[PDB]
Amino acid sequence: KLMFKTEGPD
Amino acid sequence: KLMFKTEGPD
Amino acid sequence: GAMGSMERASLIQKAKLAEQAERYEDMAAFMKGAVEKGEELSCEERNLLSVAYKNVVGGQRAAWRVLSSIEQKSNEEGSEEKGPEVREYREKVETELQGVCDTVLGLLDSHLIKEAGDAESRVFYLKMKGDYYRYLAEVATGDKKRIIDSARSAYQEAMDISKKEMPPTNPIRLGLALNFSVFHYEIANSPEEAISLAKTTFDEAMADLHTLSEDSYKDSTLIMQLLRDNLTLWT
Amino acid sequence: GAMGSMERASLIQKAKLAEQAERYEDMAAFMKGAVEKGEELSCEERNLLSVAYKNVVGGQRAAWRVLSSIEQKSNEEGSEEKGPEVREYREKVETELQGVCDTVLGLLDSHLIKEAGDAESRVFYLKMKGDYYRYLAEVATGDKKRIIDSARSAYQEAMDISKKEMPPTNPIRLGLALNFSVFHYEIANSPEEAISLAKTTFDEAMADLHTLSEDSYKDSTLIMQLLRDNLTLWT
Ligand SMILES: N=C(N)c1cc(-c2ccccc2)c(Cc2ccccc2)s1
Ligand SMILES: N=C(N)c1cc(-c2ccccc2)c(Cc2ccccc2)s1
Ligand SMILES: [Cl-]
Ligand SMILES: [Cl-]
Ligand SMILES: [Mg+2]
Ligand SMILES: [Mg+2]
Ligand SMILES: [Mg+2]
Ligand SMILES: [Mg+2]
Repeated sequence: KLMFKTEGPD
Repeated sequence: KLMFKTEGPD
Repeated sequence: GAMGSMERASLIQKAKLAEQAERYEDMAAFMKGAVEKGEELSCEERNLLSVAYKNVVGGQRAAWRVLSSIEQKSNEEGSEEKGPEVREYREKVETELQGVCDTVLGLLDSHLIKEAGDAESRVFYLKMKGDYYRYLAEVATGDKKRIIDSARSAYQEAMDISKKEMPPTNPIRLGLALNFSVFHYEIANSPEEAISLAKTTFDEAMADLHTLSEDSYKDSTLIMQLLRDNLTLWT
Repeated sequence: GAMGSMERASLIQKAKLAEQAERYEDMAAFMKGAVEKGEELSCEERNLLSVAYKNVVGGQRAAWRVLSSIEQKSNEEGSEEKGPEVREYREKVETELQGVCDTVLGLLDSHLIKEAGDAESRVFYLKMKGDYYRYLAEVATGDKKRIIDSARSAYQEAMDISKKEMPPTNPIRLGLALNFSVFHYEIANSPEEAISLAKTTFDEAMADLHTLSEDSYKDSTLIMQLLRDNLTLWT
């Protein structure tokens, strides 16, 4: 899945 | 530490 | 409390060590132990708590997506049924994710949020509450509606406080709006709300950059760029 | 046996799923459960077992090095003693590493090796035994000598069989020699043995490449390049 930008690490 | 090549994954 | 016999300061110190060792499950257990000492958390300590669990749940979410994608294919017209194993193992990982989310939510509810009075702490934890209901929402299929509204509610209370008490460039405020934006787009199926929020958040920050030091400028524009990255994909 | 109620085939299938999800602790527990079913392992199943535990122990070794390096500095002339916490946490990670090594060694000893009669299986497991005593040796400080000799002994028995029963390009044979070479250099403090072994192994493979198919050529030269990489650093 294409994951959108969210705060902090991955 | 410098790690030398060994078989398989890291 | 498995960490009840260790000093609060030692739990914090070992959390910092675990981060350096990229041992985030350890890091998370140390910070859980620190929270359960019952004292409020400093800004640095809140950020340790958040980094630890974000990394842990990040691994599970990534694993879950891989497994859910395999499962969906196995159920496509034409497949050769492999048996229950894909579903069972997706369920295993899903269950472990939900437990991590429930743990975090338990720490926020007992009793981080209720003791957080400053905007920087209370907004931080309310954002976290919305984040972890969002990760629950990502895997939910049965009472998804109340989970989604719990996420929405936490983010909205955080938004309201952030907008009264924090400047538009405040990194906590920006990161909250970023995350609430993705909630709207992906969880609430409100892409137009998501786009509106991200544009307004970016523009209001942009007009306040002039008040910042070089270092605060860097912190804010970093998150502003994440807002822009999403807007590029969405528009 | 936590995996005793699950079918052998399902454990294998879920091991393969866990690998795709990059869930190597899960992958390792599934393969442990498969081994403890008591049947011999196929080539693919042996490779699943090895990949799972190599990834698990890889994470711990990397964590241990970070922590050991921090500890060494804290003990340097001039430091401000942070207390017992670095040592304690290094010890925690070290203990978990040793347990993983002991688990693997237990599977080899009960009863994979004793039931392995074909060169490809017996060499594979004896190499593994030497590998896991080597990871023990890396953290050993008190009876390090017997651990080292256990590693040496396993690698040497594997070498002897590989040289009688396998061609010089056999990927298992090459990977064994690679690892025994690093053992010599880093664990046994025998750099000249390490260099000699790596050169002879490379040259004898090189002269046998002409017998291989395109695909076997690729498999062998891949490991030959690892031999060359080390030789470049060592000479
Ligand atoms: N140990 C860690 N990972 C962090 C420690 C701190 C910190 C916070 C206040 C005072 C000292 C340090 C972070 C702040 C921060 C978070 C996010 C982005 C950029 C910066 S992060
Ligand atoms: N699931 C995995 N990771 C692997 C599966 C197999 C396999 C082995 C025999 C028959 C089918 C597949 C591997 C062999 C191999 C190991 C190392 C290097 C290159 C190739 S690896
Ligand atoms: Cl399962
Ligand atoms: Cl510890
Ligand atoms: Mg479920
Ligand atoms: Mg529109
Ligand atoms: Mg020890
Ligand atoms: Mg010499």
